Amino acid sequence: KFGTQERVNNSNKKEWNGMMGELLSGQADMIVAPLTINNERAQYIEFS
Amino acid sequence: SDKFIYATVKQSSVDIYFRRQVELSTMYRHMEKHNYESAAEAIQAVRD
Amino acid sequence: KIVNIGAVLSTRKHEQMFREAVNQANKRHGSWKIQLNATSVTHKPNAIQMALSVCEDLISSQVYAILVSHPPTPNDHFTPTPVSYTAGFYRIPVLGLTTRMSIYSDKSIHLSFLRTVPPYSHQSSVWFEMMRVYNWNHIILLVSDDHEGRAAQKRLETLLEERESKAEKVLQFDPGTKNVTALLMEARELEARVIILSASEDDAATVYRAAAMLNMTGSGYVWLVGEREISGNALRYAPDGIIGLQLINGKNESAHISDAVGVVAQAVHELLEKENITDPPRGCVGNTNIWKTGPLFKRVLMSSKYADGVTGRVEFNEDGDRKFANYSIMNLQNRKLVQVGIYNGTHVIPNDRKIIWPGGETEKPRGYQMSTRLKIVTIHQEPFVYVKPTMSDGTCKEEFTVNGDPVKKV
Amino acid sequence: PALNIAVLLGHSHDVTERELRNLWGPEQATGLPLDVNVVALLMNRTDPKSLITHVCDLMSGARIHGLVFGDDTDQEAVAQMLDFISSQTFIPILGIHGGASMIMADKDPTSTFFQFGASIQQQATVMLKIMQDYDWHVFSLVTTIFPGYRDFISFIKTTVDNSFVGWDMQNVITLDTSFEDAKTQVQLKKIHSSVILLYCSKDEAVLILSEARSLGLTGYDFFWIVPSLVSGNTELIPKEFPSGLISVSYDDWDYSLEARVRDGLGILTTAASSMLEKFSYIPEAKASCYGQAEKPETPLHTLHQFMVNVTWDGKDLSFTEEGYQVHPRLVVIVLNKDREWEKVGKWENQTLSLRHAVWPRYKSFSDCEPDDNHLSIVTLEEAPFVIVEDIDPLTETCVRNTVPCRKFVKINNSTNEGMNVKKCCKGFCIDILKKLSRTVKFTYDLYLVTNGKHGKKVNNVWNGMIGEVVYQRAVMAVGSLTINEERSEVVDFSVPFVETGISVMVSR
Amino acid sequence: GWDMQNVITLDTSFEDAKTQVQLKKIHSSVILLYCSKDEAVLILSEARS
Ligand SMILES: *[C@@H]1O[C@H](CO)[C@@H](O[C@@H]2O[C@H](CO)[C@@H](O)[C@H](O)[C@H]2NC(C)=O)[C@H](O)[C@H]1NC(C)=O
Ligand SMILES: *[C@@H]1O[C@H](CO)[C@@H](O[C@@H]2O[C@H](CO)[C@@H](O)[C@H](O)[C@H]2NC(C)=O)[C@H](O)[C@H]1NC(C)=O
Ligand SMILES: *[C@@H]1O[C@H](CO)[C@@H](O[C@@H]2O[C@H](CO)[C@@H](O)[C@H](O)[C@H]2NC(C)=O)[C@H](O)[C@H]1NC(C)=O
Ligand SMILES: *[C@@H]1O[C@H](CO)[C@@H](O[C@@H]2O[C@H](CO)[C@@H](O)[C@H](O)[C@H]2NC(C)=O)[C@H](O)[C@H]1NC(C)=O
Ligand SMILES: *[C@@H]1O[C@H](CO)[C@@H](O[C@@H]2O[C@H](CO)[C@@H](O)[C@H](O)[C@H]2NC(C)=O)[C@H](O)[C@H]1NC(C)=O
Ligand SMILES: *[C@@H]1O[C@H](CO)[C@@H](O[C@@H]2O[C@H](CO)[C@@H](O)[C@H](O)[C@H]2NC(C)=O)[C@H](O)[C@H]1NC(C)=O
Ligand SMILES: *[C@@H]1O[C@H](CO)[C@@H](O[C@@H]2O[C@H](CO)[C@@H](O)[C@H](O)[C@H]2NC(C)=O)[C@H](O)[C@H]1NC(C)=O
Ligand SMILES: *[C@@H]1O[C@H](CO)[C@@H](O[C@@H]2O[C@H](CO)[C@@H](O)[C@H](O)[C@H]2NC(C)=O)[C@H](O)[C@H]1NC(C)=O
Ligand SMILES: *[C@@H]1O[C@H](CO)[C@@H](O)[C@H](O)[C@H]1NC(C)=O
Ligand SMILES: *[C@@H]1O[C@H](CO)[C@@H](O)[C@H](O)[C@H]1NC(C)=O
Ligand SMILES: *[C@@H]1O[C@H](CO)[C@@H](O)[C@H](O)[C@H]1NC(C)=O
Ligand SMILES: *[C@@H]1O[C@H](CO)[C@@H](O)[C@H](O)[C@H]1NC(C)=O
Ligand SMILES: *[C@@H]1O[C@H](CO)[C@@H](O)[C@H](O)[C@H]1NC(C)=O
Repeated sequence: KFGTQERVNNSNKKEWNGMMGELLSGQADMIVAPLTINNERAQYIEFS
Repeated sequence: SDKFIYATVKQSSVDIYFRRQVELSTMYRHMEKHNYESAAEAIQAVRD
Repeated sequence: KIVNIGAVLSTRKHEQMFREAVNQANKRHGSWKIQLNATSVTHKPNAIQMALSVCEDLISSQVYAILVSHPPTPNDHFTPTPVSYTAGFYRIPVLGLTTRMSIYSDKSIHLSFLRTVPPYSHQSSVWFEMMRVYNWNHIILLVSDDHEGRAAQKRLETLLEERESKAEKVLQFDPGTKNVTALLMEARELEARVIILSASEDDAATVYRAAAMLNMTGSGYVWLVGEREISGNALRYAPDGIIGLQLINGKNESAHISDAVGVVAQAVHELLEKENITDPPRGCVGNTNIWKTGPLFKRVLMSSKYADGVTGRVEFNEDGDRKFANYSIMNLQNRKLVQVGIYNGTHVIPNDRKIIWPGGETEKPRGYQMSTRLKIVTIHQEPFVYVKPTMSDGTCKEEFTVNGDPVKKV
Repeated sequence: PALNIAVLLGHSHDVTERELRNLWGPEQATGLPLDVNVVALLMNRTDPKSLITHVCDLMSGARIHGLVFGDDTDQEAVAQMLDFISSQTFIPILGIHGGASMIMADKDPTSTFFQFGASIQQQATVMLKIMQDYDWHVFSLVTTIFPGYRDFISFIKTTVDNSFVGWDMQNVITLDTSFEDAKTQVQLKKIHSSVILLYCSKDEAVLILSEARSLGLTGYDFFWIVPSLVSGNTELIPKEFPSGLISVSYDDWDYSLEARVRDGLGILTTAASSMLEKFSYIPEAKASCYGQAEKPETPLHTLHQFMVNVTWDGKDLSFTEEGYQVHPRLVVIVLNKDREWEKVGKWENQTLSLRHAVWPRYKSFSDCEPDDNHLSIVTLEEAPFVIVEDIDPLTETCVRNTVPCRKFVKINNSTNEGMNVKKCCKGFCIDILKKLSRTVKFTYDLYLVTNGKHGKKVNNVWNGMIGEVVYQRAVMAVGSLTINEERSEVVDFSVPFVETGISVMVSR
Repeated sequence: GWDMQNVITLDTSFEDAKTQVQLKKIHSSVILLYCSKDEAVLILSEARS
């Protein structure tokens, strides 16, 4: 999965998956992939 | 329509873009059930 | 006319000196209008014994405020908790002498509990001041899962909010855990090199031992800890170069007793000038009604500033805790602790002593070490990132483009 | 194995000891491996010395393995005292009513003390659910220096950060003191028409609401949400409390004290049954409070970890680590025009059900300006113009370019009553209505019609849009309403915006 | 092509419930005021607050 803010059914918490989940959780530090920039993704991470 | 089915990769940038658009919601409810796991599977499906 | 003040003290000589201080305060203010009668009781091993004795002796004596201190026994497991409940039943204000536990800082549990010493939670403020002096931005928190760790973490985060900065990670461990290696392994891969620890003595000793066995005490690492981490067994295993805090008169009893009795006498004198003053209830049994002017006495105490206090300018904040105390930043050198400066209410001033950072170097270490091993994540996209299985040799076969240049593979 | 439970009540309640003993006589094998011998006791009042002596006597004599405490007064301190007793006796103590039902922030880690109440976090969650259901996304936060405000603000910020609803939080105001003196009017004057979450004490709420009314912050479009702290005693209500003051509290009307005691006894019995199934035998209680026993006093097995998974006959009365009920019986009440607390909605099983689907306008005071810009609009579902669709499964609220609309749907034709389901209405006419609202600056409560169909005069009585408009049940009828001679005679019409005649549809 | 948002009359006192929501109704960047100096001071003070 590329990454999308999805509502987990339990406790109703927003969570990012894919590269977003890897990067935001500290498992990854930089994403070199065909990642499309948009308003939602720029709120939490920074794009060059 | 049922005969014409168009889809995209589940949990990707285009899904977010279609979900946010105000006039584009009507097709989104149709495409959310037909989303594929990755681009390769969609390419294979459209090939055959 | 006579105003009674109750005291629960550790030793008989402490009670005698408290009575002498009461007499001195009465002489200073003047006994012509009101005479301060002081009653005292020694601690007991059982908490239920305290709960019974406070009603049988202090409440039945119609006291206005109760001064509570820790017992001579080194045990410090919430000893003043019973009194703070019983006098909290009638909203009778309680002045804490040397109780640094921050569970009493929450007025929702303890309705009326004042203290002349700041709790362990306020120590974070001191560290924040260091943030402004040595220019440290990325830090690692090692708070515990009890109320103290949570309170310290919350206070530190609140103080960092105004700077629009946050700690890199907030590691949490259960109290009294023999193994903590996982947290230090997780912290090692992080870039922040400033470690802030606040726990019990045993947990601090365990963390220090783990860090010593995990190469966390080398050059480039700085440790900031509270008093509990540099007192007792935690001092034995403390790594060299650790910076700890100690209050000037934290363990002192006489100075705190004198200052507390002075401030309570001033508050009583100020309060009795008001109208329709209500006497405290007499005896726990047969009287379930709260004190009518008890909250008013609480605000009077919280709004009273002692002029010349021995421990310092006695002042209480909105949380009912001591404000603007003298903190002595005290550093471990050659398995010995020496003062490297003094911290006043708001700012940090150093001294002629030279700070020895962990690892033996004297130069001030940088806040973080730049990590040059970037963890790269990639998604399988055919036009951009071809992925191919490898052979048994660990690498896949090299190819060439139409121009003959080799293709680079990772 | 015989399990002894002591149940302490006060003389204020009419329940007698014999009734308390007969409460645990259902005789359907409530405890499969053990039998329960309930002992009851009544006390005058609550005070430290007598309470401690009574608890120690009950532990020493009756050898109770648990304790159910029911308080009659409103003294919060008793609750803390109870916790302390647990920390010194290891006997599970349950708070039932009164002061013992008041929730505390942090319990002692070694104290096995639980309460029948709702924490501040649950109250904030219920407030957020109320605001989301009525689509009051824009709101402010007014707090004081009262204890328990920092964690409340932190939880509110965490919830607003992690919710898909917009939740346009304007600002946070913390009035430390000098409410009427200075430094506070400037902060209170910058709040516009929105919902106010007020957190303080009752006597403090007195002054806060008085100053808010003095500043004109209590209009029809201002909704005040407050926790149980300022609600306090339901019997007494301050005169300055504005009508429409929505509050959340632990219910005291439907949930009687008898049910409270029965639920507490059932919780203790099921915890004992689970422990007997898992462990070997119920440990004997401590010999006495006094004597200074030389021991860690730490039991090998306790009931603290067995109360997390509790399931009584019909309800799920499980508890959390901090001791809060997982599914508290929370009720949302309002101060109606009669100056009395009236129950409106309920919150159980993480499901919030409200009696009023649409929030009725409440006259805050006798001198309040009359409602003029708020309108009730009828609208009928027409495929090109008005599309009605269910609530969005993702956001649990109406999506963009749609407006809320309550449809009066019955359970079936058999029953003569129904409920208003809040669906989302969109389309051409909905967009026109939104544009009219954006131009004329008026608010609307659009609701579907269920009486007629586009209007027809039968028995000299109009139904549908014409009937609703003529009978003063609505101010306008936005939809696919065709202009007609009789309709224009009965009610006034606006300028047509689309040419709609009659035509014939034929198969090609 | 002016943009006249509204006309507000402060008939009653300047510190009661009225004249506050009316003042809050102002969203334009320019305000045309007309009164005498004594109540002008009060109106400007309320607007500043
Ligand atoms: C003034 O203080 C003295 C000293 O504590 C009080 O005398 C004690 O009173 C209690 C309660 O009756 C007794 O249990 C103690 O034995 C007394 N101490 C001595 C040394 O006799 C006295 O009661 C106080 N007076 C008032 C009016 O509060
Ligand atoms: C605490 O737990 C950790 C993790 O389980 C232990 O770390 C292991 O240490 C051994 C050698 O001492 C290594 O071979 C393992 O690879 C380590 N585990 C991991 C996951 O890396 C640690 O030994 C434990 N502490 C004690 C005192 O036993
Ligand atoms: C901690 O650091 C010390 C010294 O930097 C390490 O000790 C050396 O480790 C290397 C690699 O294992 C050995 O080749 C040397 O012989 C060791 N020297 C001595 C004097 O012991 C130690 O291995 C490090 N420990 C960890 C867990 O990283
Ligand atoms: C607690 O602090 C007080 C005040 O500093 C100490 O009392 C002083 O003791 C010295 C030496 O005996 C005297 O010269 C001072 O005059 C005393 N001051 C006062 C105000 O009495 C006391 O010794 C300290 N206690 C401990 C245990 O260190
Ligand atoms: C330690 O605390 C004492 C309080 O006893 C401080 O002494 C006061 O310092 C201020 C500032 O110069 C003076 O105005 C007061 O007259 C001093 N005495 C008292 C009784 O307040 C002392 O400065 C503190 N040490 C520091 C800040 O390093
Ligand atoms: C704590 O110490 C700092 C450093 O000495 C004090 O800050 C100085 O205060 C003096 C007196 O007003 C000023 O002239 C200096 O300009 C201040 N310097 C700085 C860097 O702030 C501070 O006042 C002390 N606080 C207390 C409560 O004594
Ligand atoms: C809570 O208790 C219930 C009832 O005892 C447990 O439900 C049973 O769990 C066992 C073991 O997992 C299953 O074999 C049964 O089939 C379950 N019964 C039913 C009706 O579902 C439940 O697992 C317990 N939960 C926890 C977390 O302990
Ligand atoms: C308690 O709440 C849960 C969660 O809402 C309920 O489980 C739902 O039950 C309905 C009715 O059958 C289903 O349509 C949902 O799919 C269920 N959701 C989940 C997550 O399980 C449960 O029924 C409630 N228990 C009651 C009301 O007794
Ligand atoms: C609910 O969430 C859990 C955790 O992500 C997941 O394993 C499960 O499949 C989800 N179930 C549904 C119905 O979404
Ligand atoms: C008691 O005194 C206070 C302080 O002056 C005053 O506000 C209050 O009204 C008085 N109450 C009575 C009953 O006289
Ligand atoms: C309190 O209860 C006791 C019984 O234990 C009774 O003797 C006494 O009269 C009661 N007090 C009052 C004021 O009724
Ligand atoms: C619905 O109920 C009414 C009476 O309430 C009845 O006249 C009508 O025939 C019913 N419609 C059905 C059964 O379709
Ligand atoms: C429920 O509604 C259906 C459809 O209108 C009807 O056929 C049925 O009789 C109703 N059930 C009753 C009236 O009990």
